[PDB]
This record gives sequence, C-alpha cells and structure tokens, in this order.
Amino acid sequence: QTNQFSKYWKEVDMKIKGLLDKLNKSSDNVKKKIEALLVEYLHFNNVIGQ
Repeated sequence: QTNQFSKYWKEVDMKIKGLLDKLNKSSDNVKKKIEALLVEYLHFNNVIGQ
C-alpha cells in the first residue's frame, strides 16, 4: 500500500548479513538452525526485490 519497498529491502538485507555473520560465530547444532532461517530470509528479500 505504501510502496516503500527499498526501505524494507535494506532492512531485510541488514538482517541477512547479521544472520550470515552470526552463522560463523555459532555452534553446529544452532548453525543448522541459522542456515535453515537463511533459506527463508533470502526468499523474503528476493520477493520484496521483485
């Protein structure tokens, strides 16, 4: 409704990079969890970019 796609896109990109940098700082058990969450955050960002 607002058409503020770029603001939310940058916000979600920051979220993505945060998850990526936290991926290497985490244990394997929760590493799997971070990777599984990345698979969906990237879908979010790709949809918003489209």
